[PDB]
Amino acid sequence: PKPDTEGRLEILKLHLRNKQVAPDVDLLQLARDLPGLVGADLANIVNEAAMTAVRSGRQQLTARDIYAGVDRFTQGEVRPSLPTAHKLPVLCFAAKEIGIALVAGELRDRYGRVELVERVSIQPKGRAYSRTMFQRGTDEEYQLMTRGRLLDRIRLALAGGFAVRTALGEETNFTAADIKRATRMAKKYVFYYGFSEAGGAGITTWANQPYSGDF
Amino acid sequence: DNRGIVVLGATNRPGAIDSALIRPGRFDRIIYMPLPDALGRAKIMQVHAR
Amino acid sequence: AWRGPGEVGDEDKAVGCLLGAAVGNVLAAPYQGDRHFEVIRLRRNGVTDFWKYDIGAQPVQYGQYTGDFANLLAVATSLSASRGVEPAHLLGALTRAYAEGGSSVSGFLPARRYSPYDRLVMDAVLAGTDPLKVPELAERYLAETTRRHASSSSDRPDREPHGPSDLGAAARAAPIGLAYRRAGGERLLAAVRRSLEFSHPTPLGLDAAHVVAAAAAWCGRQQPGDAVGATPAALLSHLLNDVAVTAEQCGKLRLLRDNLFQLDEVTDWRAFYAGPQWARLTALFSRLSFHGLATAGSEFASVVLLALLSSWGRPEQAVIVAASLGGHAPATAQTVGALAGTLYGQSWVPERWWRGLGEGVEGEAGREAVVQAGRALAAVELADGL
Repeated sequence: PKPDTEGRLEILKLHLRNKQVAPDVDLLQLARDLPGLVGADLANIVNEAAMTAVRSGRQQLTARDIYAGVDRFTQGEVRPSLPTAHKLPVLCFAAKEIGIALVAGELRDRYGRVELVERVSIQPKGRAYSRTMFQRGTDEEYQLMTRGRLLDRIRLALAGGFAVRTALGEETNFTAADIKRATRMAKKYVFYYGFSEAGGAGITTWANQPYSGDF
Repeated sequence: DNRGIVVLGATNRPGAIDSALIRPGRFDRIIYMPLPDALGRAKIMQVHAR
Repeated sequence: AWRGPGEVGDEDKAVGCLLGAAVGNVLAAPYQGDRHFEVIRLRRNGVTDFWKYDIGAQPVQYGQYTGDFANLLAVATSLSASRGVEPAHLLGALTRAYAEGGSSVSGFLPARRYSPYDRLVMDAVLAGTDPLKVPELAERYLAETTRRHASSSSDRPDREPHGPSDLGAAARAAPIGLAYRRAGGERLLAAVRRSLEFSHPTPLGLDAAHVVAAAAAWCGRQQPGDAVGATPAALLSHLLNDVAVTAEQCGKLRLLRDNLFQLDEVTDWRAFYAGPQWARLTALFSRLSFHGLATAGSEFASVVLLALLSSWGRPEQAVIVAASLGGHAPATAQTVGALAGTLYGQSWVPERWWRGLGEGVEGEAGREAVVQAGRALAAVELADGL
């Protein structure tokens, strides 16, 4: 049984029982945003947060050192940054994350199903060039997929590629991964969950139920 | 007798490493050797060249 | 096609000459090095307002001009002080407008964007090297860049031919041309050769600056009235017959003369950028410049004259076209605005550009200092050389 929520809070308080913590670091949000992790990784995260605060030449204020400590073990290592030569990569791997965060905020308006954006990085830290972190909502909001939630997820998928297209005035290959995710989500929307209007009530004659991970 | 002992555990995987050895007093030092860029490649050629 | 004020006073002409270069350099600042097809898709509504979100190497702040207009302003102020061209005071004003802050890492990290050859020349003349031995330190790379071009034919800016045949000679020659407007042509040529004695001593750069300055002089002389003086064909014929001596400059100006349709008045820039007129303009611009980059002096002067004369009678359209042409956009738009200001006084500059110039980081005092430099350029007297 891996610790979670209250157990993760207890582990973080135990590993921060001798270190000064700024009030801006939400311990509950940090515990909910790090699911499946154990003490044998949260100890390293608190360790690297402390060392980053020490190397920063100040005390453990602000949430940026905590987020860097989380990132050092969730998205391991730090790659070199995007080059300042030419305006293409700095524009693409900022426009996609800006558009995702903007669409997330706009869908947080009106509907409210989309969770808030924690941070956007665009500094390559392992196997990726840019990120958008979402403030993982409480559980029991993820134990059930709603039609509006799936529509918002499809929109958030398409957001990065269409934001790159809107910034550049040009279609790129950044829409390929977003299209690959959104088509799978739309097939789950139409066939399996039956949220569409196919046939007049949304019940298709065929649906691809997912298989287990044991295969 | 670890006076001067040193182990370089070459790791071709950043995000898969034992949770017990990444504590202080152990394998907690990390070095990302990057691929060289234009300058670096050039210098390598000049070094081999001479 | 004649603007409006058919008679323009010299004060208005010179303040417009300074302010057109100002608004062109501010408007086209974030589009340096970009190509025209990238620019017309980045700004789908047209380059009609100052951009606030430059994200490049040295992000230009809102309302801020670059080192090209800094050099033009320094040239205008030094010429107004000296009542002519004196290279020592010219370099003093150029260095005073260059060492305005930065980080001595010692390349000094200039506050505004500068051409590589311009930065090298200013660093050399600030490093004790005398401002007449151009190849002593100006052939750093350059000749080695030509030796390195032996296995690559890139259009990358790092391989652009920056040197004594650059466009910085012709980008700042418009104040010289407007001052030497009524003092004849030969004295203007001597003044230009005095002005480029420390940076651009090549005949190509000399001819580029000569064409630009002579055009500025001519524009100052004629007034926006009847088509007897208001004729781009007459300007091209005068430049070809009196100023154009070199072969490539001559050929580019005849290639302009043969072509050069007149652009219609444009309202929807999104519809214009997808139109046959913009297609023909880009085809002629690609014939007059290599891959959208007119680094050579002849190509740069031909591109400036194309952007000025293809939209004759609409200087705002000329400045917007030169900004949207990309490549060396801030210098090209600065030269086009300077020529359009030597033609028409301070009445065609829109209130949006006026407010953007005033509300920027180089605003209020900077805008009125540009106006005062124009006033001094109008008020300076030379008596055919002084």
